Amino acid sequence: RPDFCLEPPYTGPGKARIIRYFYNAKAGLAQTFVYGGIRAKRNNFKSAEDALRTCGGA
Repeated sequence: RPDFCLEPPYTGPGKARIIRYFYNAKAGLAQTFVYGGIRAKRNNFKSAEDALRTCGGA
């Protein structure tokens, strides 16, 4: 699994409030979180399906 998949979601320093997805490795599912609009970490997807294709495991 890529190493970023187990990291907590990162809102970042931006003031926006955009709904993104992170892979929740303990649930084995994607979950939504509020993203501030700049300086994303890599556990940050536009869709559940992208989070699972990247992070869901072989």
